[PDB]
Amino acid sequence: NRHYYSITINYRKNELEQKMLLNLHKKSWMEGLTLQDYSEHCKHNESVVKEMLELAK
Amino acid sequence: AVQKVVVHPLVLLSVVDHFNRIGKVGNQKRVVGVLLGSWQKKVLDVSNSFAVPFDEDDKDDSVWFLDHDYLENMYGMFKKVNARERIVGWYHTGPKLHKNDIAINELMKRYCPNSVLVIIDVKPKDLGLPTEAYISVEEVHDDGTPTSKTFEHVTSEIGAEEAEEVGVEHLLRDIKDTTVGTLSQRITNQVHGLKGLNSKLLDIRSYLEKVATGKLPINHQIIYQLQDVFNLLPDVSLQEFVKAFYLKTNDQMVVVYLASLIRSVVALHNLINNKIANRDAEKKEG
Amino acid sequence: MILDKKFHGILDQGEGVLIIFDEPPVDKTYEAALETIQNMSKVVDSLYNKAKKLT
Repeated sequence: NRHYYSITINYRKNELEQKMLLNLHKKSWMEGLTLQDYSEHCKHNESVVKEMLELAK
Repeated sequence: AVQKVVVHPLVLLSVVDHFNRIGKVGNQKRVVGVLLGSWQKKVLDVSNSFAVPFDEDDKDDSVWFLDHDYLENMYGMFKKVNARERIVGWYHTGPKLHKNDIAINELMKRYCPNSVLVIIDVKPKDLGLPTEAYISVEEVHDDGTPTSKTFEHVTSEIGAEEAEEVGVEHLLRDIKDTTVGTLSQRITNQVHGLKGLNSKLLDIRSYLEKVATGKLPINHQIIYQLQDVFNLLPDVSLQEFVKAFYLKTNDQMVVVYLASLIRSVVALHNLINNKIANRDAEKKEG
Repeated sequence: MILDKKFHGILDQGEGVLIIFDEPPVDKTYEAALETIQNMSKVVDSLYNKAKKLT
């Protein structure tokens, strides 16, 4: 620390970054039409999840 | 040729910079940026990009202004600092596809390889995915129309490899992770009907408008496949699926027994400590 | 041999109708019934601790 110090750091975010990046990340965790991969798991509950339910038991 | 593409949020935040460095002049036109990526592998991966001064005319749409020296200098220096990424295409921020885009894209079709096109929105009010990969390839039409540039929709995904996930997660501190369970599932199961309602409701109105009030052939041939696939589910009588409802409802019964039995096991420590702690603390308090 | 359960089938005398069927999900009712039987001792032992601490 002698002859060598530091300074604080803060951030800033406007509404365009908040909504564009927020909706962009939510969409990055969502689907294209948002209705595609739902029935995949709804119908995988009868095929694949049954193994996870038996192992869960 | 290309089945899917990968677009990092860095280029869209560079479109946020496109909306930042405007300077409040009053133009806010479709600023064209030079999209960069990795065309080597079959999948397309955008890492970063840059921009070029692009200005059009008010009345005449066929006016477009690009630059070759700025493209070769920014691409030359960018290739000198990072040679793992090369030119692939471009992208415009305008919500509407103008006719001049064949001439704007034609320059990067001549000098550069086959360029992919991405249409986004100037205002992030659209709930749908803002990125749409449109490949610039010429397709043969069955009606006999001359061969022209056709923009076919290629599926796209927004993912980050190593660091941008950490930076976005730290800058937001509001979004949640996968978090399988009650909330992340029930939110999708609540708002999904609006997620399809705004899309379908937003599309079929202008669609039905262009049905009767439409000309300049809009490729009516694909409408036959549209209504065909729409009529591929002719309100099934559910007669055969009854046993499937018995199977899924039997799994529902399994979840009933698991919930009741397991929660009944959880009631042990609560319904024991509630007595042994209260009566002993009470009898030993004084 | 059907009483020996070597394959799936059943005979008939009045009509002579042959029917072949199977029940794949065997591991569900076994684990469920074992969870019920094992949890019976849990609830009964709970009633033994509470019945012991109360009366």
